[PDB]
Amino acid sequence: PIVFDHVKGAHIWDVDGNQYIDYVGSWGPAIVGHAHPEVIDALHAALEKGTSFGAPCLLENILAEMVIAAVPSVEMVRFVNSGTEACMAVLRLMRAYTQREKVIKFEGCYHGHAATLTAPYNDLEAVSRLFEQYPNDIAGVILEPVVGNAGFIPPDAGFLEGLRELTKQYGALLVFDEVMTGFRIAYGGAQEKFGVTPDLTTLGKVIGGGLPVGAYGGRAEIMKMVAPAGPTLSGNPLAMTAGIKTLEILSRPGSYEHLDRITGKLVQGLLDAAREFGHEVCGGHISGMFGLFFTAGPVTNYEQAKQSDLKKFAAFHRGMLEQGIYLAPSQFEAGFTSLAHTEADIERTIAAARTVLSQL
Amino acid sequence: PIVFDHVKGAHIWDVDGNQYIDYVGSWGPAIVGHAHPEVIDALHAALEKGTSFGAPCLLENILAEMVIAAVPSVEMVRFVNSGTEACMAVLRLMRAYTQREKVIKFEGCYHGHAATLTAPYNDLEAVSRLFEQYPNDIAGVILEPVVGNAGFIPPDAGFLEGLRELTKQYGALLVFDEVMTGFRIAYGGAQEKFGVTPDLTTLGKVIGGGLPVGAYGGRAEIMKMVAPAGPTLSGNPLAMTAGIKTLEILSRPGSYEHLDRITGKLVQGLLDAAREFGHEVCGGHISGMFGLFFTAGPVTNYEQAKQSDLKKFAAFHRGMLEQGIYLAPSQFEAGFTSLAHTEADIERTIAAARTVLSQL
Ligand SMILES: *Cc1c(COP(=O)(O)O)cnc(C)c1O
Ligand SMILES: *Cc1c(COP(=O)(O)O)cnc(C)c1O
Repeated sequence: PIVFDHVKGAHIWDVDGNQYIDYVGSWGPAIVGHAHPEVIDALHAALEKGTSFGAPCLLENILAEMVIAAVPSVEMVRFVNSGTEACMAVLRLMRAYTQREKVIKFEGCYHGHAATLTAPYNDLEAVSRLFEQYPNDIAGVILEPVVGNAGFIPPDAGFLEGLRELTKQYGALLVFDEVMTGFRIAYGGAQEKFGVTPDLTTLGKVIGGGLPVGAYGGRAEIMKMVAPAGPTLSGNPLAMTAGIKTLEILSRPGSYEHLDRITGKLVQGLLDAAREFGHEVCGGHISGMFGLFFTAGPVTNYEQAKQSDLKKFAAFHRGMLEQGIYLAPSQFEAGFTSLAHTEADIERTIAAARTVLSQL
Repeated sequence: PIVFDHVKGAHIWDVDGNQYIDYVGSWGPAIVGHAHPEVIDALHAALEKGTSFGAPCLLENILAEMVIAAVPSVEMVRFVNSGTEACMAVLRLMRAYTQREKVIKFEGCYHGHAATLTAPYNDLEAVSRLFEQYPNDIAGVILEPVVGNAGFIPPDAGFLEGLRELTKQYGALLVFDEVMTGFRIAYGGAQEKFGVTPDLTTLGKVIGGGLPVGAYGGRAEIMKMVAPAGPTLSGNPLAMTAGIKTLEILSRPGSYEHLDRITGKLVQGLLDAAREFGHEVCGGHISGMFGLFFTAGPVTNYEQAKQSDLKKFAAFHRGMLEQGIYLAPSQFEAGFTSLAHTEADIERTIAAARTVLSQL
């Protein structure tokens, strides 16, 4: 039951007056730090033109071109109200485009809240088998290119390259869900970082600068199908104003190198500190996204993540909270660093970690 | 393709510099007028504490108690991210509570985007029959107490009283969806205005003051079931800040009388002006919610609404746009007036209407 008062930079203050160091980021968006002054200013201005329109505005476009420019696969993009909604648009789209019904998801992936086949994450064979069996009926494969909702699970070597081989081979689409990895893993998203291009991509979190928003885009020939007649829902103007400022900041020199730096230090420290006291653990980070499981693992999929000792985590979590550190409450949510986080912030976090871990 | 620049009061300005009179309200929320200065101020302040927390805050409570106080059925309330989400929470809830699976919806109703039975709106018999047939398996009946997404269709005499008779009679719940009618039809919502109390209610639009938000509430014994274990999703703090200010304004003397006044004048004018030129039409308003169908009707249900001459409406709509009036583009969306609308605003709207209608 922890109740916030305000947040700013890499910190959070609660109703009792406790300051913490944030490793949640409002669950993704806060990549340039909470209450960034330039964003806040942009908003004070925008605010005076209306919190909400219900119809489109020029901001949509400015953002759109920033997005198209930043993400490879994206040649055309559409904005909606949430990432969930974007994932739904994108599923309707795969199907209309391919004129096929079945879609492949991975167990552990989260895209919001038989025509579905699932497989386990990082399992290139199981997928291949689903195609061998439904050669003409898979519209596509949708996934988080880096998993953040089953803990933090990166893609194995060749996994995404494999997904792009099969989809091509069977005339099916490769859809990436980058609501979370978008602009976080890299400016170009995970697609750009791993140099694999899907046919469609979903976007959100960061691009709303902390306000709710979503987007879907990809190859033009596909997106053209989103036309007047099959298949009020436009981008909130404040959300766009914040999205635009946020990306501007991110595209300055040093951003992504900074995230990598602190997050490596952080994950590594955490890993050192647990093993400093005989705990079996493993984890990692990519850019500003990270995780640590209480198992030796490693974890390449959800059933493996479910190996984690939840009683330890619970304890660690509660311990870290008293040490002035705010980590996601579940072992199955990944962590996030921001551009506000300082190397000093990270050491304190490690200190905390050691203090806490040397008592379980 | 009409693109907004800014909105304020009862007006909208587009990217070409055209001012219009708004009868959309950002599809519901803008009841006290676009960009209300007191709301805007409240937001400038709130803004500086963070656009988004991801966790709860005191504002949730302040709003909650304002809501409980305002809506009868609501003894306990929970906030979520959208009205859609609230409708989903509420459907999970009906079912857990009753330990039954089937739910009754009406054809024409919209609650966002066999365990479902439908009936036609205002059809008290068809419902009764569904119970006679599934006596022990209806969790409840969910409806818009006033319909705004099939055009504007109010409840017939005895309809809601009938729904409250049957639900009781068969141990099933009566759920009102007041995402739209909430605080618009009356401060207490349509439930309070028609003096019928459901077991559960959903809320949104207005209570987010133009930012996205949702809520569900009702009898305490039911809500207690929303507990730690079956069945990040908290209210955005800006949304709450705006919701709170918005209701404060609404609870000042004169608000709802003002809405009734202008909207009657408006609907009536529109009706007079069409018939002034031999068009078959009908419609009405309740408080700041109204509609006009191009059929003689009357319309008590969706199939009846579907009688409307869409080619006329289309023409009227396009005509009104050139006359500086902004009505919802579909015959099947209801209209909305705001506290900013002036009697002058309404006459101009009628003038427009006459000019336009005397040319089809
Ligand atoms: C949170 C999340 C979503 C859901 O998006 P909302 O903006 O919360 O609707 C979708 N995909 C991923 C990968 C997410 O993390
Ligand atoms: C728009 C609307 C909803 C959907 O709520 P969102 O806030 O748009 O998710 C639900 N019920 C009614 C009656 C609505 O008008």
